[PDB]
Amino acid sequence: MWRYPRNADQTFWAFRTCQRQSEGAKSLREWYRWNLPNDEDTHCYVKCVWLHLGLYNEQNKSLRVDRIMEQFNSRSVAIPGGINTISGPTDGTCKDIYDKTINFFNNNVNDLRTAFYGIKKLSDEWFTQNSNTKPKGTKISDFCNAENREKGGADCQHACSAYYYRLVDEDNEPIHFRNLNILGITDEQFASCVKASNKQGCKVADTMYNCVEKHNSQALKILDNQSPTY
Ligand SMILES: COCCOCCOCCOc1ccc(C(C)(C)CC(C)(C)C)cc1
Repeated sequence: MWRYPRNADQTFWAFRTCQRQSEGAKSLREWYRWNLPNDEDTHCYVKCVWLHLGLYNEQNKSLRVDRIMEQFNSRSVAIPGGINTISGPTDGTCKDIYDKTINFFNNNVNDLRTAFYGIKKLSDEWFTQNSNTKPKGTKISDFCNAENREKGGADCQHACSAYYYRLVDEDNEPIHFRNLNILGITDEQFASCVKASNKQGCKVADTMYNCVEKHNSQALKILDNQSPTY
């Protein structure tokens, strides 16, 4: 189950993963400077980030406004105006989620960057002060191979790696919406790994890891190679 607020590693992972899933987009460079143009790839990039931050409720097709407000409160940022526009059900499309949130973004850019660690100084400070989280510039394998982290406190083999690959969350529950298609893992294959993982504790992590690797032996290697900055 997802934890709130989101930390600077968790927000960074959401931005970077969604950028990789749209890496051929015309507007990629604009996203890097916190500009979100009105085009289809940007619409779906925005939906992806809301989802990967844990702030899109797939059951009711609505933003988790309670958790968005919690992010601001926990970061000591004033709640912005225009929350009504971002609230309520969408029709599920990227276009609708973009249209509901673009003015909220445009009208609060720097407060949003503060709340979601989108400023280099604030992110750097979080990472320096949270040394038990994988640092920027360090591979998942190298970080998780240290301090016996892969044991997960117990007898596991991939407890840390499965978390940083976002196969499981902090509760060792599978992340159901993870998209590994470009790595050669279809939605059906990933779903089968989720289903295979009544397991308990870090054994969920190990089962996810071993199942993904069985489907494609390079998929997790590619994530590890991408992992210094995701
Ligand atoms: C090389 O590293 C570049 C990393 O860039 C990370 C920053 O990402 C660019 C900004 O993209 C977004 C994506 C979504 C959003 C939304 C609209 C979802 C708002 C948010 C993040 C405050 C919830 C805002 C900016």
